[PDB]
This record gives sequence, structure tokens and C-alpha cells, in this order.
Amino acid sequence: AKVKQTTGIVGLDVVPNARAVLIDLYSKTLKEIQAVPEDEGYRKAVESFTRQRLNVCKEEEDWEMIEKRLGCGQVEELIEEARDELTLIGKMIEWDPWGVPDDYECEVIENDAPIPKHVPQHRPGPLPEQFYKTLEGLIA
Amino acid sequence: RNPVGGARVHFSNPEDAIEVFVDGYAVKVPKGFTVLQACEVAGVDIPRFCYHSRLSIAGNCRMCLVEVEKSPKPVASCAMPALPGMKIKTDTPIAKKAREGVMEFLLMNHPLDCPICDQGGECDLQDQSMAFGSDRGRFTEMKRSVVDKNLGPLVKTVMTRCIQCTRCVRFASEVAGVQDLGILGRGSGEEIGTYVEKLMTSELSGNVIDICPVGALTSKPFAFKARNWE
Amino acid sequence: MDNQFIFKYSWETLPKKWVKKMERSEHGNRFDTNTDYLFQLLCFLKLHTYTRVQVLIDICGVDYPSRKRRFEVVYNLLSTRYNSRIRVQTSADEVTRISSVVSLFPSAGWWEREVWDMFGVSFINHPDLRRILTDYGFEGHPLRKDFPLSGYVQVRYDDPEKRVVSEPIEMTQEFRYFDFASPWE
Amino acid sequence: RSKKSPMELISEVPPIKVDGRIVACEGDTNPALGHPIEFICLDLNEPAICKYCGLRYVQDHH
Amino acid sequence: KRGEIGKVSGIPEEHLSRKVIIYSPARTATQSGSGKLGKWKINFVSTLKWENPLMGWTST
Amino acid sequence: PPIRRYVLTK
Amino acid sequence: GATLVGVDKFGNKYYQKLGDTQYGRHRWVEYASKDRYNASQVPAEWHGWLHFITDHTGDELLS
Amino acid sequence: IGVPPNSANLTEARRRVFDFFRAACRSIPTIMDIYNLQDVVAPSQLRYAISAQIRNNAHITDPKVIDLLIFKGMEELTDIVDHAKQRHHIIGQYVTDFLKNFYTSNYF
Amino acid sequence: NFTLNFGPQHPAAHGVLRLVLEMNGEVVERAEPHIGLLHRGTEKLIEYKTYLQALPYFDRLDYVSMMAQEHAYSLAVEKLLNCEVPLRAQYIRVLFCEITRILNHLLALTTHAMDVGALTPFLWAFEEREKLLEFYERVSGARMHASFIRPGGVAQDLPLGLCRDIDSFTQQFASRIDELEEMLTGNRIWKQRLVDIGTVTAQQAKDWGFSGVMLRGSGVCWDLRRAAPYDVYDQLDFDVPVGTRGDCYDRYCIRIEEMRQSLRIIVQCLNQMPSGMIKADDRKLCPPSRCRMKLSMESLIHHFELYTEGFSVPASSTYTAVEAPKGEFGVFLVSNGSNRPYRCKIRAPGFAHSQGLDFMSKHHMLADVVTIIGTQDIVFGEVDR
Amino acid sequence: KEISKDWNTVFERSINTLFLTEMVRGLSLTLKYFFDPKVTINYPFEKGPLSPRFRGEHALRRYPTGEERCIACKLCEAVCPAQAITIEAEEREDGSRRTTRYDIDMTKCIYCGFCQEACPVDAIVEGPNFEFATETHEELLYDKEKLLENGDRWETEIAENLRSESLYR
Ligand SMILES: CCCCCCCCCCCCCCCCCCCC(=O)O[C@H](COC(=O)CCCCCCCCCCCCCC)COP(=O)(O)OCCN
Ligand SMILES: CCCCCCCCCCCC(=O)SCCNC(=O)CCNC(=O)[C@H](O)C(C)(C)COP(=O)(O)O
Ligand code: SF4
Ligand code: SF4
Ligand code: SF4
Ligand code: SF4
Ligand code: FES
Ligand SMILES: [Zn+2]
Repeated sequence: AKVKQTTGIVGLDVVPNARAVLIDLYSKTLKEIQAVPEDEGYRKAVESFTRQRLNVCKEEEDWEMIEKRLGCGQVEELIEEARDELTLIGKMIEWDPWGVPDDYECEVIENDAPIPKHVPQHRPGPLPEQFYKTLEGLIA
Repeated sequence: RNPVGGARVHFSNPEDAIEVFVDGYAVKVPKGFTVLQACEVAGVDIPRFCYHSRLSIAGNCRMCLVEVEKSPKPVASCAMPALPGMKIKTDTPIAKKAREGVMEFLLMNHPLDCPICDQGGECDLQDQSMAFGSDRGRFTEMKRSVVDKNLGPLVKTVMTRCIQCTRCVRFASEVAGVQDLGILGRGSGEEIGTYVEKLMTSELSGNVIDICPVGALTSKPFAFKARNWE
Repeated sequence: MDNQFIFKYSWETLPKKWVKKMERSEHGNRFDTNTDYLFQLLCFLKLHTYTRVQVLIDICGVDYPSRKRRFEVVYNLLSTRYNSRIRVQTSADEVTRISSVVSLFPSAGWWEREVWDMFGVSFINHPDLRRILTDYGFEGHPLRKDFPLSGYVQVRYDDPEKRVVSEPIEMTQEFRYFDFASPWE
Repeated sequence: RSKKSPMELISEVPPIKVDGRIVACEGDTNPALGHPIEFICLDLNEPAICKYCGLRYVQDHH
Repeated sequence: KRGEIGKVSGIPEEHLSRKVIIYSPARTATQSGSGKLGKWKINFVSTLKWENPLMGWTST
Repeated sequence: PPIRRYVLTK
Repeated sequence: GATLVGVDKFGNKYYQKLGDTQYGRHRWVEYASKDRYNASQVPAEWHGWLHFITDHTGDELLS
Repeated sequence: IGVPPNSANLTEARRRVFDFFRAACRSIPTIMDIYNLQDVVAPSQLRYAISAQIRNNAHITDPKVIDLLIFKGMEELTDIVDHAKQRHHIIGQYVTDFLKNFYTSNYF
Repeated sequence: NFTLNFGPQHPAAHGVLRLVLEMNGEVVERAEPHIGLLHRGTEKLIEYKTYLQALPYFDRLDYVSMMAQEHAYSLAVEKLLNCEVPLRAQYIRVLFCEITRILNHLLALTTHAMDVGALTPFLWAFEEREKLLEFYERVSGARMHASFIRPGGVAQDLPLGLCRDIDSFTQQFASRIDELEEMLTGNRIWKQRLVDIGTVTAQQAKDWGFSGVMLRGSGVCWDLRRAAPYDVYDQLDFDVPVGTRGDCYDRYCIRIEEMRQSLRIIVQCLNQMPSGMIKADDRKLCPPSRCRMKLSMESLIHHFELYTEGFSVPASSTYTAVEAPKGEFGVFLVSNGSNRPYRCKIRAPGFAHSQGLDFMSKHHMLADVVTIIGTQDIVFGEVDR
Repeated sequence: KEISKDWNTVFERSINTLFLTEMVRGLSLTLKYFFDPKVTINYPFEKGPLSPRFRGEHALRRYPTGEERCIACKLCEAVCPAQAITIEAEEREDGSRRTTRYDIDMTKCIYCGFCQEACPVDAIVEGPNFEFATETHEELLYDKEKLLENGDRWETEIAENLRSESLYR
């Protein structure tokens, strides 16, 4: 219920009324990627996470609850992510990389050579449920 | 697969080609072609100490042991002739523990003179010990020793570091054509020599230098001159 | 995010024509793509919400003098937000020019310049592409398997002309190559 | 003194007297600070020379 | 023939006319393993290697 | 250990 | 001079002082000669003692 | 600016050759008065030297090889323009028999 | 506008630094460093030498954090070889990595202060630095280029009296840090020579690849030994300092705090160090004991075959990265399957930091360039491999 | 809006920034070290501490009988990362495997100890000497007589160093 007044990251200033700028950017992204064919997985994933993020921003107003429900980053980081996603959507539209060439071949290797426990392994924490739910929606 | 070393298989009878499973990969080999040669055709390289492709087959040193599904004991692949429809097994715990067990016996009485062995960098014993061997080492008691007997001005011999693979004896008896080298004694402590003062007087008598795997027989003119890597 | 999650999501989300070859292992997730789709693939991996690859670690290069596409430039990437590490590599040639990525990651300029210095792989629309590591007037690309270890030219001081001059190499002691490789391996 | 090279200086050390068919030579009295152990069969009437040290061992008996 | 890559390699031009020999090295007689076969190498004939007249080192 | 590989078609 | 520890066949004499908790002025040399002394006259037996390599005096190291 | 992409045909390769030669000429006086050499060499003969160097690779057919050669040409030219090459490097760089070889060495 | 050039011979610019920069008379507009003066050619030389013969090249890359690069190379080899390491070896490797961190931070801080103009902390930091260089000289031979960390475990066991002396040093090292900090943090000249100089934003640092202190200065809590802890670091508890606005002063405070955290980690490793073997029992990449090579035939065979041929890493290719004091130091090995590395590219943290000098020195004055050079702690051994 | 607007604290801050309290506090610290004992050592008379593991002069040890330990095994030459060791060997008429040319280029040497720890007979060691400082380059090409002279000179201390650390490794 108070202004953030500090992000903790230099060069990334706080954005007052971040809900207003984040509630219409998502709508712009949703209305912009209608041109992408539905059969492509990029559109499904982007719609699946954009709708959930837009909803969560809809029910709750103050940024603290918004970022706690999402559980990922801060509101300004979310705004930057949304802008980058919109730019990527535009670039995808203009590039038009959709489609599979004839006689397509993809070489897939799933070798599993164990490595010691003491070598640097990037171990992250468990994700929020939406990251998994997007993958479940994509696969099925 | 392709044969190891680019070896060419000559089918003198196209009709007779028994099909065997070296490790699950079926290959076709003619009559004969003992289990070792069948694995050689299929690109599998098997350890060997007594088997030379140019001499008669001998079964000692028990190093090329493999596992056959229809065999209780591990068989000597260098001597057992091929039969149609064998399921050979090379990378198997039986066929492995066989190799470490045999090479432990080989190394238990070998002398510790690697830094002064003229065949240090190209010895089959140590090169195979690194790959097909156990690193620990268990023997602790006193080893044996054999005195060195001069033969020839150009064959330096140190019979202390001699695994009794009898390869030199077979070479002298078959390829060289002069029978001067033989195996003497019985049991642990059998020696190999001429039993007399004679020297190897043969035109192609210097080939015992290369054919002997360990550094027991080495050339005398090249004594300690250089290592193989340089 | 988990290494297999990046595998599944990226393989499903990415356009199919971009990735020719892709690999999953404990060593690292690898995306071997074509030489012309590299810029687009990097742009997608930089901006997508789930896969936010923001920092480029380095641009490597491996010389394989036994295949038609002799060189192989490797792009090591890192996603700071999601704590993942992806690796994208393509195949190059002595004369084929490969699109640069300086527009995406400005730090890649020096790595591309040093790749050109070492392997002689040119980069399209790269601002100020020139040798960075080797000296001025250097001939040949040192990191190719063809380049001798000692090089072709020497450096010394000549008294008749008061300057430091260059001559063809004259080694006092040749590099003794020891062949330790053994069979049964 | 330094006019005696090891070639002609190791030959002035009298051969060791030992009983048994073989003897173990380690170089220094501390095994870790010597050379690898070298069992030599000293059966010939000539002294048996260790290949590492050069020390000569001869059989007192017989 | 087709020395365009040789021209653009940047190596001294006088070394582009060298005669080379291509072969697959054979298995050594002193060893019985065949783990060093099937690999081809170019053999530049670096014959000239004199001896340094200070310490016997092999110069080239 | 297996180091398997499966090619994918269109 | 807190303590004098041994002498040398070259004539240079060796001293020693014991501190409390901080290093400094533990052991040094008084060279016998004066013609710039070449900065290298300590023999092998006394070289280890001087550099704190061994606690043996050096006369004991000869035996 | 940035590196040109490529040349699809040999006409573009010839155009790039001409552009490189022209640029090298427009850069000939600055390298004349930056290395402090006026009377030792006239600017005329450097033009013939550059022409000979360009004509040396007349048998090249692949457009990519032509493009990379031209790129190396600009790299060398730019290196010369800056006061980076060593003094008088450019002038030194840009200027029967059987018995003769036999009397010297076995390797000819 | 004129374009004068640097290259001072006194160690202010850490030597071997050539800087051609264009100014607007008083204000610099673009600085273009000319690296390559120290390109020895290690990357080409590694390919010609066994995996063991190539280890000391990694001492010569970043020669203030010698054991940090050896750590990365050993971890790469272990990851390629899948070799387990005993706990004692991991603990001593962590201890010496922290000692390298302390050494590098001290040297960076005092060379930066010498560049600014302060002279006293330099000598105090070196009279401190000798007390750790002698720790290095005790476990192994050389004081600086100690090949102590081998791919299997470490080279050889710690001496009996090392732990007591390390603890005795750590007793007073904190007070020494406080004494050094007394003259710099509170000093008003130090603030005015560092505040609002070389500001880098987190997005821009990410774009320019500023992993290290230059990243955490910008407010990014990215630590490689917290994100991807390699050796025994989960057991050890330490805090990761993060700056509020990164401009040549929060980096300095972060370096102070990282020195204190390294002291804390060293204390934890000293207290928690277990007993046991130091080299792995695989014996394919570790040599036998000198008492065993002279008694056992297999041990002598292994010694002979690994001190000439070396161990053969199976054919693969990996990228490993460790939190070197400068930043993210990464070694990318490509293994042919033989006993020699096919390709070993070294990701020097100083490369990107020196690349980012051009924008950091934008619209600054000339005296605000030496402070930028000092504040990023660039050494040209790693920058020019 | 960073604010320190309080009547009492403005006076306290405006005095510290006016009477140079920080400068005086950082100035009085150096005077503390002015009277403190120094940490330097007069090098020619007092030497800095070393370790039994120190890596200095190369030496070629020999057996107490008088026979040289080197058996021309050439492990040191093969392991030497800098390729500084050159060895030539032949069989003496005694039949013993010995070296005729064993020269180390101390200008290529990197003093890593790989050669010392590769000997199976402890033939070569790195003595505690670190005072070469030769005036000529070719004096730094030790040639198996300088090695043996170093071994004879430092034997009484090399033996002590080896026996002290033989329990290690
Ligand atoms: C015992 C015998 C000793 C003999 C020697 C005398 C002692 C010498 C000691 C010198 C030790 C320090 C030397 C450092 C030299 C450089 C320091 C200069 C720093 C400086 O100029 O700071 C300024 C204040 O200094 C000043 O203002 C200094 C002038 C002092 C003003 C008077 C202070 C009290 C006034 C009360 C008057 C009482 C009487 C009233 C009737 C302002 O610093 P800033 O830059 O942060 O400011 C922000 C504005 N841009
Ligand atoms: C101080 C000087 C600074 C720069 C020094 C640079 C010196 C080397 C210059 C670059 C050397 C090169 O190979 S870079 C340029 C290389 N380009 C070519 O060689 C084109 C191949 N030749 C043809 O296309 C035609 O035959 C053609 C001869 C053009 C016309 O003949 P026609 O119309 O009948 O067809
Ligand atoms: S024959 Fe082989 S194992 Fe025996 S001493 Fe010689 S090199 Fe070592
Ligand atoms: S002398 Fe050589 S060839 Fe003859 S049995 Fe002994 S090891 Fe085999
Ligand atoms: S390793 Fe030792 S014994 Fe072997 S050649 Fe070298 S110095 Fe001589
Ligand atoms: S110390 Fe290292 S570089 Fe020097 S001779 Fe010994 S192995 Fe070679
Ligand atoms: S090699 Fe076949 S039994 Fe000896
Ligand atoms: Zn002995």
C-alpha cells in the first residue's frame, strides 16, 4: 500500500502505478500475436502465461500482493519482460519462421554420463506452478 | 563394423561362412578362425601375450579368455575354433575378472626394473596392465629371479623380466629354422635358454627382439640409447 | 530452472527449422543450429520470457581439419534470472561469412575479433573487425591446426638498421614432439 | 676426491657377502629413499651386479 | 590445383609448393595392439635438421 | 554411458 | 647479542635472538670477509638453519 | 562500416575489387606523408605495385575467395594508414639455375 | 580533437597497458585499449602438452589468484573424467581458493589506491601478503606459481604446523583489514575520487558480460559459488555483498566485505576440516606413493605410464566456471579422447571488463580513467592468453 | 530525497566536515606505525624463512658409495612441461645404464618440480639454492657437471630435506 521507492538495482528505477502499465501491455501482446498460427508452440506458451499473469494482475491492485502471488522478480522486472516479449512477438511476425521444411531432419542425442557431485552444477530452486503448467499445456 | 587394423578376410569358400555373435553384433567368418580372430573381424581387440599371428597357436598365459554362453569355464579365444551360432561375451564380469586375475599373476613375479627396461615405453605388459588390470596390487612376499646368460652379440637378454609365453621358442623352432632356443625346467622357476654356451647363429635371428612382448629380449647395439617416444 | 525443463520447453517452443542438431546431457544443453538461423535463434533466446538469456559468456571456436565445415564457433550463454546455461554452436568455413551477434550482446565484439584473429572466420556487418591479439602485419591464423607451433617468422634486433626486424624462423633447438599414444586404447 | 669417476669408483667397493639363492637390493637403508627393490639370483660364481646401484653381491656359501 | 584456400591462408608463399606424402602409419612391430591404426597424416619431409655447435641440440 | 542417438524425421 | 650459535670454517659467525610473538631479527650472519662478501658464503650445512628450513644448528647437521 | 555480407556473382566481386583499388589510391598520399618519405619513392610506382599485387590472383574463380582476399586487402591498407607498421616496412615489402642451386645446398 | 596515447612504465597502469583514447581537450570521448602486448600463445601451446603438463599454464594466466585458475582446470578435468574427490582435498582446495581471493582483493585495492595517490596502504597490504605467500611456499615449493591443485586431489598433504599458523594469521587479519579501511572509507578525498565515477547499470553490466564484482556492484546478487556451488560450499555459511549503485565505490566496499567473508570461510574450513586421503583412489589420474612405487609392480607401472603418457580423458566437451576473485573464470575443454586436450579456450574475466572500459570512461576527465582502470582489477596475463 | 535536517545533527555533521575529523583520525593512524618496529630484514646477513619443499637449484644426487643415481630412465625429460631437459645415454662397458649428456636449460626451466617428483630413484632434486645470478647466458645451460657439483655441494642438506619430507608423498 506504499510506493516501492527503491528497486535495489541501479539503472532500473521504480515505476509508480505499475499495475496500469502492466495491465494494458499484456492486452497489447494478446491482441498482437493473433497473426501467429495456432499450431505453433510459441503462441500457445505465450498465451498460456500471459493470460495467467494478466489475471493475477487483475484481481490484486497493490504491487506487493501482485509480485507475491506471481513469486517471480519485481513489478519492474515483469514490465521489462513484457516489453521484451512484445518486441520478440513483433520480430517473430516480421521474420515468419513458422513451418517445417520438407524432408526435415533433427539429430537428437540423450547421452547421460554422470558427473561428480563436487563439480559446478547449476541447481535452482523449485519453480512456481505456472512454469510447469505451461509445459503440460504445450505437451497436451 | 570394420575389421580392426584393416585386416582382410579371404573367403576361400563363399558357401562356408559361419555366423557368430561376438557381443550381439553378428559377423560372418569362414571355417576355422578361432574365437579371437572372429572378434578381430568384428572390430573387437582382445588382449594377448602368447598369441602371434605368424606362429603356431599356444594356450598358455590365459590372457585372451572370453565368456561363451554355452561354456561353464572361460575359453581361450586364441585357441578355441569358431562354431556356428556362438554367443560370445567379452565385456562381461566373468571375462573381466579373468583378465585382472591373470594379469595379477603375471605381475606378481615381474621385476620392478621399468625405468631401466629398454622396452619401457612400448611394453605390452604395462600398456595392457593400465587398461585391462587392477591398480591395487596384492603381492607382498619375495619374488623369484633368474640369472642372465649371454647369447649373441646383438641380443641383450634379461630373463628376470620374462613371462614364459614361449613365443621366442616357437619362432626359433618354426620361422628361424634353427632350433637353439628352448624352455627348460618345470613349475615356477622354468628357464628359457640354450642350456649351453652356443649363441643364436641365424640370418633372421634378430627378429626375437620385436616378437618378445616384454623387455626380456632386447637389441644389444640399441642398449639404452633412446626411448620410443623420442 | 531445471536442465531438462529447458530442454523440453525450448525444443517445443523453438521453430523446428532453426535447430538442426540438439543434445541433452549433464555436461550441458547444446543447440547445434545452421549458420544463417544463428542470429534469429539468439534473438529468440534473448527476449523470450521463460528463456531470458541476457549475458553471452564467450564465443569459442574449434578447428576440425577433417570435415567440410572445418571450423565450429561455439556460443556459451547464461540466463542470470533462471540460473541456467545454454550453449549454441554452428559450423563455419574458411570463406563462409557468419552473421555477427554484436547487435544483441555488445560484449561479443572482442570475441568475434579474436575468433577472426585466431581462425580467420569473418563476421557479417561487424563494426571494426580486425586482428586484436596477434601483432601488426601478422600472416596466418595461429589457432588453425595448420599453423606450426613456433610460427613462420622470428623477431630480433639488427644493427645496420636501428630497428627491430623480422626473419624466417631459425630454432636453436627444435620442439621435440613425444609420441606417448599407445594401443589398447 | 673427484678424479675417480663413478665408473672406476663403484668397482672398488668389495662385493657383499650374503647367504641364500637371492638377495633384495634397495639402495639406501631407508626403502623410500633408495631405488625400487631388485631381487637378483646370485648363483653364478661371478658377483651379481645390481642394475640400479651397481653394488655387487656374491654368495659366501659354497 | 585449386590453391585459392592456400592463397588466402596467409602462410609464406614459398611453402605452398612443398611436396608432401599422405599415408596411414602402420602398426609398430614391438607392440601387438591395433589401437593406433586407421588415421591418416600428411608427411612434410622436414629432412634438414643440423646440430647446434654449442651443446649438441638439434636445430632446425 | 550408452551415448545413444535417435534421428527425427518430419 | 642474545646468543651466539656456532661458527663456520670460513670464519663467518652465526647469531640468534628469540622473539615473543612476532617475527624479526631471529638469526643472521656476521661474514668474516669484507670484499663485498659475494652475499653467498654460507655452506650447505648452515644454509638450512639460516633460512628456517631445519631447526638443526648445522654443526649437528655435519654429524 | 560493417563487413559486407557476400558476393553472389563475379560482377559484384569485380566491383569490390575496383572499389578497394580506388580506396587504396585515395589513401596513397597520406601514407606518403605520414612515414616521412617524399623523394625516395614517387607515388606513381606504388600504383603499379598495387596493380601487380591485385593482378597476381587473377586465376581465382570463387566469389567468396575474392571477397576474403579483398577484406584482407582493406585490413592491410588500414594497418598501413595508421602509424602502426614499422618504419619503411612498406617499401621493403612493396618494391643455368640448376648449377646455381647445386653449388649452394642439396635441397635447392 | 587530439588522440594521445598511454603506456606508462611504472606499475600504476599494471604495466603492458596501451591505451589510445580521444579526448575533447579535457574530457575523454572514447578510449580504445590495444591488447595483445602479452599474447604469449597459451591456447595454442595447451594443445601440444599432456593434461598434466598443461596445468602450470593456468598459474600464469591470472597471477594474483594462482590457485583459482588451477581450481577451474581441475574441476573441468574431473567433470570430463567423472572422478570423485575426498572431503579433505575439497576443504583444502576451498581454503586456498579463499586465500587467493584475499590476496587478489588486497592487491587490487592497494594498486587502485596507489593509482589514486595513497601510498601507505600499499606497503601494509604487502607486509600482509607475504604472510600468505609463505603459506603457499609451505604447502608447495613456489610462493606464487604453486602447482598444488592437481586434477585428482591436491599435489601433497599439508604440513603439520600449517593450520596453527593459518589460525594465528586469521586472529589478527580482521584488525589489519580494519586498520587499512580506517584511512579509505572515512577519508573524504577517497569519496570524491570514487563517488559517481564509472556508473554501470545492471542491464548494461549484463549486456557487457561484467560477471564478478562489477556485476554485484550494480545490484545483481549473482555469485557463482552460491548459484552453482562446486566444492564444499553448501556446508560453509557466508553472505554475498550487493551494491546499491555501482560506481567505483560500492565495488570497493563490496571488495572489503568479500575479504571479510573470505576470512570467515577460511575460519570455517579450518574448524571443519576432516581427516583422510587427499588424492582419489582411481589411480588413473593420481600417482602412487613414493614408498609404493618402489615396492609394488603395479604402482611402478602406473607411475611410469602416467608421468609420461598421462591420463586419457574420454572424448567429450564441457564448459566449467568458478568464481575467481576477478569474476567468472571459465575453461572450455574439448577432449579428443587422447592424452592431450584438443582445444582449451579460457574465458578470462578481465577480457569483458577491459572491453567495457570504452563506455565506462565516457564523458569523464583524464584523472577519472586511472581510477576506472584500478576499480576493475584487470591483469593482462588473462586478458591476453 | 536524502535528508539529515535536524538542528542538533546538522551542527554535528557541519563540524566534522569543517575541522577535518576524518583527516585527523586517518592521520594519527600512520603516526602509530611510525614508532612501531619495522618488518624488514637486512638480506645479506639475515635471510627470509623458507620451507623444506622449496624449489630452487637443480642437483644430481649420487649414492653414498659414489655411483650416480641417474639411470637414464628419461622420465624427467618426458614429464618436463617446459622441455628444458635433454638426455643422452649409452651402456658403459660395465653394462650399467648411465647418462653421457644430461643438460638442463635453466632459462627454459619453470621450476615446477615435475622432474623431481618423476624420478624413480630420486636422482634429480631441487635444492634450496636460489642465488644463481650469472652474468652470462650460456652459464645458465647446466651440463651434467654443474648438476653433479651442485649435488656434491648441497648433499648434506638435500638429504636432510628429503628425509624430513619423505613421510609426505
Ligand atoms: C598543533 C600545531 C599544528 C600546526 C599545523 C596545523 C594543523 C594542520 C593539520 C593538517 C591535517 C590535514 C591536512 C589535509 C590537507 C587537505 C585537507 C583539505 C580538505 C578540505 O579542504 O576540506 C574543506 C574544509 O577544510 C577546512 O575548512 C579547514 C579550515 C578550518 C576552518 C575552521 C574550522 C573551525 C571554525 C570555527 C571558528 C571558531 C572561531 C569563531 C570565532 C571542505 O571539505 P569538503 O570538500 O568536504 O566541503 C564541501 C564543499 N565543497
Ligand atoms: C600501400 C598499399 C596498401 C594496400 C596493399 C595491398 C596489396 C595487395 C592488394 C590486395 C591483393 C588481392 O589479391 S585483393 C583483390 C583480389 N581480386 C582479384 O584478384 C580479382 C581476380 N581478377 C579479375 O577478376 C580480373 O581478371 C581482373 C584482373 C580484376 C581484371 O581483368 P579483366 O577485366 O580483363 O577480367
Ligand atoms: S618388460 Fe615391461 S613391465 Fe617389465 S620392466 Fe620392462 S617395461 Fe616394465
Ligand atoms: S624370452 Fe620373450 S618371447 Fe621368449 S618366452 Fe620370454 S617373454 Fe616370451
Ligand atoms: S628421471 Fe631421474 S633417473 Fe631418470 S633420467 Fe631423469 S634424472 Fe635420470
Ligand atoms: S622444474 Fe619443471 S620445467 Fe624445470 S626441468 Fe624440472 S620438470 Fe622441467
Ligand atoms: S593370448 Fe591366447 S591364451 Fe595367451
Ligand atoms: Zn640396488
